[PDB]
Amino acid sequence: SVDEMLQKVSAAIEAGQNGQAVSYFRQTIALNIDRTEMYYWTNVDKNSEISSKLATELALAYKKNRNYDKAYLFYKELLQKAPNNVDCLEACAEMQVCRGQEKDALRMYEKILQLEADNLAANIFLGNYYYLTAEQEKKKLETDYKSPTKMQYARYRDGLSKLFTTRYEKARNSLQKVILRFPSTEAQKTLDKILRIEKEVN
Ligand SMILES: [Zn+2]
Ligand SMILES: [Zn+2]
Repeated sequence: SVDEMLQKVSAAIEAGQNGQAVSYFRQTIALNIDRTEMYYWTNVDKNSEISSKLATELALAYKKNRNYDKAYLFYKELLQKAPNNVDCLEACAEMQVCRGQEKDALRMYEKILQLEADNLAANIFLGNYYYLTAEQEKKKLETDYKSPTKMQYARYRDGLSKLFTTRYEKARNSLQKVILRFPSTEAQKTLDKILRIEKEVN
């Protein structure tokens, strides 16, 4: 039973054997994640070092189960203990993207860049975000134009220029920091496509 397993976790914590406490805690998540979650809120001392270990296991467990609401709750519980930790911010941001909170997820990634300019995780997401969002805007711009009048053609090419400097520029800035010291085929294949779109728009 899970209730018996949880007493071993409680005993291992009081005996100073944190290693086996986390091991039995991981096994209780497999048996019953709902009851284990309740044990964390009711019995675990939130001011101890072990608290963060137990919270991380529940966050990882809900993330694998596709329950993005619960995964966020626990990554947020970790984030309260260290608000400026880029790795803690990264974990919450990914769950907000999966839940559909696009705007709030965009904020957390931008906050990571403020704390660390060359952060690998934030620059990967944003580099792809701006490139993909600028690609759909470029298709909308071409579908409207493609009589025609040269005034409308001026407005068409100006849209391509404005969208490039505003959106594509931010995509390339993030993608260059990604391949600063760690090469990537996924990063370099996008940079040549941005370079291709640049010479067409002038
Ligand atoms: Zn991550
Ligand atoms: Zn760095």
